[PDB]
Amino acid sequence: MYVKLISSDGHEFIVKREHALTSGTIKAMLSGPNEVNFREIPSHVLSKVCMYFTYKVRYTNSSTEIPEFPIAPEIALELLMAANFLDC
Amino acid sequence: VENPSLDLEQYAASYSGLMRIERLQFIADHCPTLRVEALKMALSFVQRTFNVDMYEEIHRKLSEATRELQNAPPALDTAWVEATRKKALLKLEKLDTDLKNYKGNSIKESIRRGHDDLGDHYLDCGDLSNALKCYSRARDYCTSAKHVINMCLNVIKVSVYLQNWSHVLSYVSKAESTPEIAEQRGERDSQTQAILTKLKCAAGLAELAARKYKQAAKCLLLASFDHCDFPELLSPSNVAIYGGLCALATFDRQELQRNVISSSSFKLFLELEPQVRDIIFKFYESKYASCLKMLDEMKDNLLLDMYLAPHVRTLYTQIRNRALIQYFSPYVSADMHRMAAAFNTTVAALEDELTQLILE
Amino acid sequence: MDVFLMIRRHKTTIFTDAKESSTVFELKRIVEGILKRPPDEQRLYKDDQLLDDGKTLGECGFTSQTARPQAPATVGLAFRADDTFEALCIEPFSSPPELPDVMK
Amino acid sequence: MSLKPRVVDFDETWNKLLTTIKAVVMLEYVERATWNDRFSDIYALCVAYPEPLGERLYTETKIFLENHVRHLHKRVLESEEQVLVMYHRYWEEYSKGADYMDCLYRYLNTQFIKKNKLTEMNEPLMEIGELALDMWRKLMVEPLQAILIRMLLREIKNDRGGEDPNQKVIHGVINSFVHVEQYKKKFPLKFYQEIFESPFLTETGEYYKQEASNLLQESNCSQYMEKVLGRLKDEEIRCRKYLHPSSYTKVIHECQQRMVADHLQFLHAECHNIIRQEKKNDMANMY
Repeated sequence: MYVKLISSDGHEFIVKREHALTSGTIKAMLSGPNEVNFREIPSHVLSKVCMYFTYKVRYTNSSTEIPEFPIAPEIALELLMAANFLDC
Repeated sequence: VENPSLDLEQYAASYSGLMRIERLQFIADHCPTLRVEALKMALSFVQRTFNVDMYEEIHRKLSEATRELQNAPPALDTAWVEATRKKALLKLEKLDTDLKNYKGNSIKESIRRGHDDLGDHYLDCGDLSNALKCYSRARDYCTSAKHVINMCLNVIKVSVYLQNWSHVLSYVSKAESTPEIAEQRGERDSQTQAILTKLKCAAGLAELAARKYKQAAKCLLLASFDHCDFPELLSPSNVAIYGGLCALATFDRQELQRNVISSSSFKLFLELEPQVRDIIFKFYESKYASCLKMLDEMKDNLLLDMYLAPHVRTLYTQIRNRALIQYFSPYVSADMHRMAAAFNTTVAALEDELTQLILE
Repeated sequence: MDVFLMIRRHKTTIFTDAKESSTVFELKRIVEGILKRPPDEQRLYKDDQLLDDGKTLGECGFTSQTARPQAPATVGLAFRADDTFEALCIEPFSSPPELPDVMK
Repeated sequence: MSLKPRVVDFDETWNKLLTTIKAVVMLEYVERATWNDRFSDIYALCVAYPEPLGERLYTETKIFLENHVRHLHKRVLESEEQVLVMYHRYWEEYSKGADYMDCLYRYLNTQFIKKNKLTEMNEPLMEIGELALDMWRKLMVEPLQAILIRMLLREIKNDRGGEDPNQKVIHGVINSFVHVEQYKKKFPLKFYQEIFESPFLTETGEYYKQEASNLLQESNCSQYMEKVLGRLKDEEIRCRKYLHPSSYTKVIHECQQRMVADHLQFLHAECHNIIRQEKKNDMANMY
């Protein structure tokens, strides 16, 4: 019917039936038209990948601004090296 | 350096674009009091073609000119500025979304057409890097060879202002030697197609910059009289001046009778050029006085020709030297007083000219 | 812009999509694409603006950076009543010390 | 991430994992509620930190998948052509069943395909589908070639006369030949061509040549050529019932070349006769 994300820290997000095209991955897991789970890793990876996927569903085919995703200041070298470690 | 022998009515008619701005630039370099009205006409021109940055730049330099018009005798429609700029950025998002839609529709004709049109609108912005992205993503994304030709034509229209002739000439030669021109037809079998004559103009600008002017005139030889149309680069009087005077400056008298008088492809271009034809007649009849006279008269107007301006000083020096060799050749004993009458000069300064020639 | 909203509570989090020229009535019709809700007697409250059905976001100004896809200013959903508001829980990230090198 | 120990939670997740997978092995009747169960499986996989665990977990899945295939192999132990239908059912469901397994597997793919897979030792990391085909071809050895292809052959017999037991079964057996092929799928066509096709070409070509030749002498040769034209088409019909891309292509011309040996001469002779006496239809068929 409707689906829902669950995280390690309880991001139990209600995910749509009809117009969830902003999501790409959960569209493959529409057991309808439900308990999508990624609980073993802390959310500094998972919420990062989810916001980067929202970012990435928009910012394709963009000859204008495709901004480098903001990454924390003590790892401001991993502002670039998240390409090496966490894909943002 | 102000020459009043220019025709801005023709350049308003036969041309438009940045050169209407750029020749004013040489006005702004050297030839003043011919500036403010064509600056306002160019400002009204950049009220079209989606350009706001350079519109405000013309408004700024027109404010500079207005500070100059505190002695001699600007328009910023900010409503237009914000409306057009938001329309342009929203249409950038429209066509990014349409780029998504047409990759969903998967027509490389239409997709690469969108790349071409986006590069056209980045010319309309002045974003030569973003137009370079768009035509770089129109580069190997075409269907036929004719569309690669049209892509390289647009890149050469950018290259009018790029002029970075390392790989800008790789795009120029990608239109020239690469695409098997009209697939072994010659711009479809007796050209009216304004492509090869655009390659004449492009090689003229290139070896104007890259200074092998003999090959430039060698390109400029065989232009077609059929089309003769572009509002930034191609008017047949100006390209006639280009080809005829580069050929007069770079080619020997063997070819000056063998490829200049005989040049039937370029013949109607010199029918558009009565003074160039008369200079040709006097120089070939060795009438050095009035020939070099008209030469140095139109030297100021080809100094008004912005790109020819640094090179016309070199090449008319060469043409005067060519006339001096034409005088010096057939004799054993020539009076310099005869030569003073022939080259409109004295003896001693003429002697110093000849001594400069004696050096090599 | 083409705004990917983030209606973010602790667990109520909808990543829905709208425009800068989009309204609130048809946004609720896209909320009717989410959970089948009538726009007429409901008001999307953000606790920031009286947002009735026909108010356009061009009058509000949700531009590209004011409303980013991965991080908008979210046109707020209410926990649906007359005057409520879904409690905005923007989820925290981790806080690192200065740059380790073993995790690369 | 750093959320918890990466090694520990294999067992609970695997239990839920197997519970849901068994539901899908070729088909345990997954419904929406069961789908919810599969989602709880998503929870199970997602709770685990399957980085070292997932490959093992998938391995366990592989083992269970193999035993299920073995169970099915026990299940193929049946009667005649009914088994073709049953096999077709197995393959049809099996693709879907493994497919659902793949759906569950979808997350695992990103876990190891993005990160590290062999496919990028006896420890492969690839698709469950590719895995399933390999496991499934083990099933393919005896029943496909022994019974199924032979039944397809009988269906060829059905082409000669009769009608094809069910195409679900027989064409499906052909499909069984193709599915059970090289796991690499380098030669997807080979088993049918290797085991079956030689006798197929031989018998079909020989029978048509001999029978058609007798009938050719018996029933108006010129028209009979037209009849042969129809005959091959009938062969085409049955070859359509159970089909493979290579069979019909060769077998039809084979008969043509065979029969023309009998009458190379009549072709032109009757053709000349057509020239002599206008016979347009004979001309059409002969053409």
